[PDB]
Amino acid sequence: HVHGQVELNIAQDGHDLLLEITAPGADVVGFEHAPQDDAQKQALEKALETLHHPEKLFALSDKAQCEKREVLIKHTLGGSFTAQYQFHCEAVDQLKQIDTQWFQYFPSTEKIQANVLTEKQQSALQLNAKQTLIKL
Ligand SMILES: [Zn+2]
Ligand SMILES: [Zn+2]
Ligand SMILES: [Zn+2]
Repeated sequence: HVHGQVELNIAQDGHDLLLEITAPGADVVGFEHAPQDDAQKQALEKALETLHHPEKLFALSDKAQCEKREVLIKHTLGGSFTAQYQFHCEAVDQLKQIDTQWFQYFPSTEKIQANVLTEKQQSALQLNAKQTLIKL
């Protein structure tokens, strides 16, 4: 649990695209404590509302016909967020890459450690706000 670091595990199995996020609360909300005031209350609500749009946090090509099947959000109060997302991509052959928008929604994240398991290969890469491409 390192502030500014986010864990990203992507699994691709047939039409199943599963992405899991482990993010410190400092990255997602801007602080890991109980909301002191209304500003912080809004920060938390904005975050939680953002976390249920993995289709905004991960740019999936329309051609891949990716539909959201699962949105799980776990907040543990330090403080941590786990999000687990499942897409069913009816043209998964056309999902060449994912362009993560994480750094745009949560700019206090500096690096994501991405693990990508597909039918063909495991691969790792470190992402930043400028290098957001994941190849499948
Ligand atoms: Zn929403
Ligand atoms: Zn912490
Ligand atoms: Zn299918």
